[PDB]
Amino acid sequence: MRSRPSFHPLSDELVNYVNKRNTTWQAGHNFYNVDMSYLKRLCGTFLGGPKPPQRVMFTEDLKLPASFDAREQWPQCPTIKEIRDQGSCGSCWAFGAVEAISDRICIHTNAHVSVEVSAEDLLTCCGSMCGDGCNGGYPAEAWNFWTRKGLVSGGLYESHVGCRPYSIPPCEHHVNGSRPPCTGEGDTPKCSKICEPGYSPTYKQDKHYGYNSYSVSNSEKDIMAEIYKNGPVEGAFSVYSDFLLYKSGVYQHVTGEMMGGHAIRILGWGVENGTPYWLVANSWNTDWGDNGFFKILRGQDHCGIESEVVAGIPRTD
Repeated sequence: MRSRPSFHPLSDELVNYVNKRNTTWQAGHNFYNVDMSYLKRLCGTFLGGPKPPQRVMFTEDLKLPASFDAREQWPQCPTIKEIRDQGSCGSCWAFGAVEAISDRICIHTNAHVSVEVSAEDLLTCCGSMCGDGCNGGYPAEAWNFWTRKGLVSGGLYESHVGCRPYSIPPCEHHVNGSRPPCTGEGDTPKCSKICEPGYSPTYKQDKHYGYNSYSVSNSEKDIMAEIYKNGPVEGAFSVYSDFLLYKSGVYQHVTGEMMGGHAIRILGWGVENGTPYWLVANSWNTDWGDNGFFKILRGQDHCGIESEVVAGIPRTD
C-alpha cells in the first residue's frame, strides 16, 4: 500500500480522454485512496475456465420486449434490487452466483421463499474446486458446488442476516473519513460449517441446493430469453481500466489496459440513445457507477459479456 500521500488511481487524463471521446457513457472518478493492488483484487474471475456440462438454447420465435428489467417483472423478489460488496477480495465469481441464485430461488418457488444466499459459504467451502478464494475463481464451479453441497443463507456485512453473512467489511471506496482503507492484503476466511449464534436452523439444515447448471449459448436472443423466464444469470467479461471510471450510459471500451476478468449479474436489457445494452449489477457497493448497476453494449460480445454466461434452476419441494 502507498501509505497516505498521493492517492487516487486513474488520472483525470483518462477520465477526460473518455469524455472528450464523446461515446455512449460518461467517465468519472469512482476510486480515490485505493491502492492499485486493490483495483486488481477486484477483478477476481478467471475467464476461459471450466464450462458447465450442458448448454441451453431456444428454438421458437419468442416475442421478447424491446427492454426488460427483472426488478419490475418480479417486484416481489427483494434480492433482485440489492447490490452487494465484495470488500478487498476477488470473490466476484462467487457474488454473481449467489446473487443470481437468491433471485432464482424467489422466482422459481414463485414468491413464498426469499433468502439471501451466502457468498461467504461459497467463498470459503467450495475449495480448490472453485479456484483460489479471494485471489480468484471460476463461476462454473460455484454453481457446481450449489448442485452438490448447496449453500446456506447469509446477508451483508454486519447485517445479522442469515447463517453466514459476509465477514469482509465494505470498502465502498474511501476518501471521506479514513474508513477501512481499500487494500489488496486480504486472506480467505475458513470454511466454518456453523451458523452465526442466534440463528436457527442449523448449517446443514439451512442449505439450499440447485438442480444442475448450464451455459447459455453466446447469443443475444438466447441470453435474453433465459432471463425472461428464468431470472437473472451470472456472466463475466474483461475489465479494462476505463471501466472502473463508469458513471452512466452504455459502457464501450475505448482505452486502458486489461485489469482482468470480472463476474457479474445480468438482470435485463434495453436501448438508450440508440445503443442496445445489458442491465448489469456490479458488486462494488451502491456508491459506484449508477447505484451499483451499469450498462454495457449488447449484441457484439463486447469484452466477452455474452461469452461466459451460466445459470441453473433451484431445488424446491
